[PDB]
Amino acid sequence: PLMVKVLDAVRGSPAINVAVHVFRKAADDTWEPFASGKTSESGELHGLTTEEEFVEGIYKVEIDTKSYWKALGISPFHEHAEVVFTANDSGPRRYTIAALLSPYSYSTTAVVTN
Amino acid sequence: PLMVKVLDAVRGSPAINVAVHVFRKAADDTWEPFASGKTSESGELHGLTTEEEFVEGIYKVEIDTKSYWKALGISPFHEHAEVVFTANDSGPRRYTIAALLSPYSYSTTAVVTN
Amino acid sequence: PLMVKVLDAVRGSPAINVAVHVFRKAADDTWEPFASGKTSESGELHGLTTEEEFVEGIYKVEIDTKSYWKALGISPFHEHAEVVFTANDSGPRRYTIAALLSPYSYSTTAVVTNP
Amino acid sequence: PLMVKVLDAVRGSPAINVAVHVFRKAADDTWEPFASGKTSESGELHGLTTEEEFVEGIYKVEIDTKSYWKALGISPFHEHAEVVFTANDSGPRRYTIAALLSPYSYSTTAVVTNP
Ligand SMILES: O=C(O)c1ccc2nc(-c3cc(Cl)cc(Cl)c3)oc2c1
Ligand SMILES: O=C(O)c1ccc2nc(-c3cc(Cl)cc(Cl)c3)oc2c1
Repeated sequence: PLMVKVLDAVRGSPAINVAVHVFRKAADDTWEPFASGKTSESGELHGLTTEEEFVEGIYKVEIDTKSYWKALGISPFHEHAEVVFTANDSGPRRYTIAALLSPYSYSTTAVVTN
Repeated sequence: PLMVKVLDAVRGSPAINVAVHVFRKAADDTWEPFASGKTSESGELHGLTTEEEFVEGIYKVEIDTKSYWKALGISPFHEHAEVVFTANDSGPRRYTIAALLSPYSYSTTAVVTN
Repeated sequence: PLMVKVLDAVRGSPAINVAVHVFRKAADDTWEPFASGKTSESGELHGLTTEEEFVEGIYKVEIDTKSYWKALGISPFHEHAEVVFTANDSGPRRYTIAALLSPYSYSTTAVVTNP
Repeated sequence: PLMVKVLDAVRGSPAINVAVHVFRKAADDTWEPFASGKTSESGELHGLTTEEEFVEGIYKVEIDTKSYWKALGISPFHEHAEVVFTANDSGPRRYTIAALLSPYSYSTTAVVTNP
């Protein structure tokens, strides 16, 4: 139900071995760890959650862009990239969070389908 | 060797049934038709060319964004979106041209892999 | 020293009346409120801070995109757009944080200049 | 009435010295040269045209991204970024064409205002 895809706008490639942490907003407004992993050779991170576990709520996807750039020997601007959204059952069932990275910029979109 | 992927930033979905025309720059600097099609349900257009046919050169991918928006009842800014690039054999072999559409804006990236 | 500019990719216009909250990470690792404001009719927000007050630190610029879209009667995807960066760690710089908004997408860039 | 602004997503800076060529589609369906210039130290290009000369039509703003990146010693993907639009068809408007550049990607947006 949740996939993350990360692309590199400098090299024209997937962003490989990027750490990604997913959090769920708790009742007390803190961020509780939910899922994490490293992007694959295709820039994708699958297997984060199951349908059962991915209930409605507010989620944060934190992408460790700083470490990514530093490993490539590039000084970047951001500490990380955050994508914060609500999962809503009355919309489509599968969410892809995509991010396109540059050293001083990023873009993100949602692709939400059935 | 060549795939096109189109996404909709308004609806958070693939951009379905978008016409795409691919041209190759000729010796006389005109644009000769090369491949075309309509994006699928996943916003993708595969099967444009083969390895044999996709030789080095300058290519233009024209995405008919205006018709896309109009079919959704939206007035858009652009006539189309153009993506013009050189295919180079000394780089990786597979090219994905991705575009993210809004009524008054678009973004494009290349994902070039082996 | 800190400017925020927001554009609307649907309307082809500045994004006007967008709420922006800036935080700075404290010693104890919490996000301390630093400054806030709203974008003007030109999509710009000036006057957030001063060179004296804008010391080195890790800053978070929270652009209230959902509030913006909801005020226009649109149901958007994201809660906000958060831009987090270290500032002034090689001495004072001027920062523009720019954002381009759509209901299911945004982009952000920084322009950093040395006065 | 027509302004072009270009930013560099790698440097976090204006994109300076970017060549820009504007064309207008003629009656015979060819692209006629309309105006050209280069971005300043602020990444902006002003002075392309006048309200008299900027009549209705289909315009193409060609931003010479490859030339820009090559001048910086970088091998980029695209030849240029082309922005094609109908202008002034409901009377005169002011257009800003903005672009954000990376070596393998760009984004563009328009800001259209009615004076
Ligand atoms: O879900 C997938 O497989 C898939 C593939 C290609 C994709 N290209 C993008 C993309 C492009 C631009 Cl120009 C800006 C942004 Cl934010 C994202 O997202 C993708 C997702
Ligand atoms: O008209 C101006 O002065 C002005 C200023 C800042 C601007 N930042 C952008 C911009 C940002 C992103 Cl993230 C993506 C794109 Cl395509 C454009 O356009 C601007 C225009």
